[PDB]
Amino acid sequence: TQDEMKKAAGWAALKYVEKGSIVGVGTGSTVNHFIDALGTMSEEIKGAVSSSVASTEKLEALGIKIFDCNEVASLDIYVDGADEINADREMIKGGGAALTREKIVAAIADKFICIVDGTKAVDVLGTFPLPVEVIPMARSYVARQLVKLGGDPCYREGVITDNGNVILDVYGMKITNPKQLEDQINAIPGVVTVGLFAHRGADVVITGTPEGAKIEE
Amino acid sequence: TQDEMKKAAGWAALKYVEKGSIVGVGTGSTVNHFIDALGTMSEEIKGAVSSSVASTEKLEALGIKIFDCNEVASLDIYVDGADEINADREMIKGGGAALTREKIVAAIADKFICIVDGTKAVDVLGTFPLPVEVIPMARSYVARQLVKLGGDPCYREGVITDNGNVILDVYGMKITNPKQLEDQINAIPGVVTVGLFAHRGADVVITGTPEGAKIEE
Ligand SMILES: O=P(O)(O)OCC1OC(O)C(O)C1O
Ligand SMILES: O=P(O)(O)OCC1OC(O)C(O)C1O
Repeated sequence: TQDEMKKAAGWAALKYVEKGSIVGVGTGSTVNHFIDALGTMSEEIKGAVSSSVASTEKLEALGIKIFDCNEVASLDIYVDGADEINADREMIKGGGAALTREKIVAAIADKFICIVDGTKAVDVLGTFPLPVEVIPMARSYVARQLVKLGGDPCYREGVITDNGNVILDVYGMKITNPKQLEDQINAIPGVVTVGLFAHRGADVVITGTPEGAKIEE
Repeated sequence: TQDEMKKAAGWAALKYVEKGSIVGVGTGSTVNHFIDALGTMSEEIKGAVSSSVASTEKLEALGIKIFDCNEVASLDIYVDGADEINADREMIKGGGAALTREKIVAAIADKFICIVDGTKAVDVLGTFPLPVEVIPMARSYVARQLVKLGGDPCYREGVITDNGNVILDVYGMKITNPKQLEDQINAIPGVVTVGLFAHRGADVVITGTPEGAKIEE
């Protein structure tokens, strides 16, 4: 879409931010606009936890104390974009970010504010490929089992996660039953994390549309 | 129960391997003895996959070609033991060995052959601690989720797996639906693997008795 639309929705996520708390912050262009909002709130919060390398650096551009996940028993909210989001507020995430890091911070937070532009909502999940983080020794075997589920897994060659794991991006599933899909893949030895955000979806969906932020809750 | 029982047991699995093929090898007192068996008919064996450093190196000094999981579609068999195994042939594995490679080598293998001493048959799994491998940034999270499930998880402090993750050994559990708890465990974000082989269990169960080994095909 446009960055003026990303902007709005990012700015709208600041409403949900409780005076004097540690804030869960994801990564990305829409997310960076939210961070600007928070910079207007550096003194009236405790800190911030981040699932992003770049996000951590910007939070430390406004003087916000970072915590790591092992330091808090909970977050109030975690604000992040998505790659694809359905009417059921289940997401495909982690296509261009730290999948594992994002799912952990997300499961630990109380509310999950999804801030998006016009182009993230889909009818059915799956055209945007599903990222699957895997133990390298299990890649082939996990690839076979995904072909078994109706996908076309593609080895994201050239890279590894910080964990030192590989990524299979799975093209060409029509993901009608996302809670059940995440069980199946979750069920596969070798599999570290699947980017299906279906069991813990968005609690609020804050979209940015040619006429402002529109919030769903 | 005894180191001769182990040895009668790991030798008795020897009858399960064939010519020109590739063997799955675990680790443990009792597989050693099977590794001790495997050498004698090394010439007819294409070579081996294993899930353990010690076995690998012992098979190597034997002139047994090692393969990796990325080279194969399948393995006729996996010989390994267990920490616990129930009447339903479900096992607690990886208190003692490399949880992730075992669960992975077992998944590529058609037939799992559990070689065991008097100490391994339980009726209800859970006395021997249940290993769960966990991305470190998630350790307390996954641990709060483990409590909910009637669990007392205990960080195995001072060590990590080859990839940099921690271990949580869960005590106090009465595990009567294993496939369920595995389901549930594979399902916390930050979990990497769980020491429940419940979906995929022991096909053959090889114990140690006083004279020969009881076997159960
Ligand atoms: O050339 P590209 O793919 O548009 O790269 C720039 C951007 O990368 C992103 O994740 C963006 O949201 C974005 O605008
Ligand atoms: O009695 P524990 O504490 O389970 O440890 C002994 C052993 O457990 C195993 O799986 C073995 O192969 C083995 O020798």
